[PDB]
Amino acid sequence: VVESTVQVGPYTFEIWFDGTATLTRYDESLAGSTYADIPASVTDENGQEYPVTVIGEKAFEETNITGVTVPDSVISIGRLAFAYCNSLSDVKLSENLIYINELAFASCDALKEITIPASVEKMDNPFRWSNALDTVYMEGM
Amino acid sequence: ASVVESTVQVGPYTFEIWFDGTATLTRYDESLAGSTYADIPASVTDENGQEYPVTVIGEKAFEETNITGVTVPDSVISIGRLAFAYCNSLSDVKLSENLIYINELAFASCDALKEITIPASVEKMDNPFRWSNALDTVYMEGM
Amino acid sequence: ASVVESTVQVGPYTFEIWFDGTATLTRYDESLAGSTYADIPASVTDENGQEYPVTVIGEKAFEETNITGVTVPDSVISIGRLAFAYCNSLSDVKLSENLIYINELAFASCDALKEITIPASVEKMDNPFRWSNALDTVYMEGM
Amino acid sequence: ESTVQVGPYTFEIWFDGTATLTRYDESLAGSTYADIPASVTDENGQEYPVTVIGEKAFEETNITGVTVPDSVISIGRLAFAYCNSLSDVKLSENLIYINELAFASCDALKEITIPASVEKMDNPFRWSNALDTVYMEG
Ligand SMILES: [Mg+2]
Ligand SMILES: [Mg+2]
Ligand SMILES: [Mg+2]
Repeated sequence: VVESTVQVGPYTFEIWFDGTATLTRYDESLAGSTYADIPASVTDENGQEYPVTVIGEKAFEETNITGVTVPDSVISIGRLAFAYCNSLSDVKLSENLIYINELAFASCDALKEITIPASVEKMDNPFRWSNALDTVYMEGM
Repeated sequence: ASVVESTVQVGPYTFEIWFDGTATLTRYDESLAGSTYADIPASVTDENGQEYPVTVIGEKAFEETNITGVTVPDSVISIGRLAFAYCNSLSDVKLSENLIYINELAFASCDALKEITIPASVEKMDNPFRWSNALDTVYMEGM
Repeated sequence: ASVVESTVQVGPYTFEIWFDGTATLTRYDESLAGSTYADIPASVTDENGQEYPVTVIGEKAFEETNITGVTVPDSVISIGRLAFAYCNSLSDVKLSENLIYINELAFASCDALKEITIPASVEKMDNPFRWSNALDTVYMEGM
Repeated sequence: ESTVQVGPYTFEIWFDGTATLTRYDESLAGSTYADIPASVTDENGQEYPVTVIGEKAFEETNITGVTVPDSVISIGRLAFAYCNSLSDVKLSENLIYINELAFASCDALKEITIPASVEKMDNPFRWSNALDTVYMEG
């Protein structure tokens, strides 16, 4: 169950009963740049800190981002999280990511390269994401 | 970077042994196989009894064959271009730790292939699953 | 270039009426439907009783719905972006005989769609079937 | 006798009086433009319409453009597969069937026009990573 919704600049987060946060929406009209440096934590109205463990379903859908850092607090990237981000060319994934859900980078056709962290256990076939993604690299543990 | 020293036939498998001391699986001949499961040998012996590791699955080695399953042994470092392409009955692929490279379209248009597990040793993949309809999910082996 | 005159609800269907005298189907609400077959009306009546043709299936109108089949009536000229995307039970699509354009990803990631018949009137399609990997064959009436 | 060579083109001639283009040999071609002949003649001067582009006929060749003449009824499986420089395909007009992966990995192909005669084809969006739009001629 959602405990509260917190807005941090262009980011909307939902805080759950289990003490984790999901990044539910990126609002490009509120962003200071096209590089999304996603925070690893979010603080509620009472000063309690929660880790950002999930990039929610369609959170960045159809946004103008050119680059993104997914912090090491994130365990899962949701379905269509970065779908139709037509200018997205630089994706930094971090060691602790376990799951990359279906079509997480659907039609990110400016994405030419991606490196998968050693921690990833299950992902959607990454070659479905971008028409320009010829090769996928895997980080060694 | 090398030259073929000898060609060896082991049942349905053709191997080329290179002067660098490694062997490439160049062809799978269906008509000589005992079953549709390809249990690829990790090594091949030449006419003088010398043993060589099978380090590469050659380009198109299993192209359009009737295989239902395959074990790629721990001796293999790379899987060549279209090595298992258009294998419409292939549903079970065992990759082993030591594989580094999966070349372009290596498992292309394999319509019965629904999943694959990638070993922790794999460093690079050139779109090996293009046109393989049911290949949604990729699992990754931990170290 | 037009403006929305009014919005009309007809069972599970939401329509926008434009000043050019046409209607766009903007949303399909699963919870208001009597069945999983979407028999889209060819016309819609506004609050003053005026009938208008349904000429467009709007962007994402049926996105992620439970529909198993759809009839796109002969009044429809264009199917919008992602109009039927992610409809994983959709297997039967009857398209409009006046359909001219099928916009980008209109039938994307529809994993149960195995075939489609394209009407002779269609002039242009912007990759409508991306990620619908069971969609092998496309039929046309021909000569 | 049942095989005819016309420059870079090999044709197999059938009992039913039709011909299949079985192979394109780029080392024998005068250019990278494959203007496929609509007919082929045997040693006795009998003319055979070219009705089929055979399976893998142009596989991995250097062609930059192709005209498939109005005599062709079917394009075979992987006929133009891995033709990495192919950017212009003219289909004519009598074509009925386009078999599986006829233009597989023809990733320099940005648009294609499908003739009104085509009745059944492999999804053309599978062929090229650069093919955003398919046009249908009336
Ligand atoms: Mg197939
Ligand atoms: Mg790994
Ligand atoms: Mg799917």
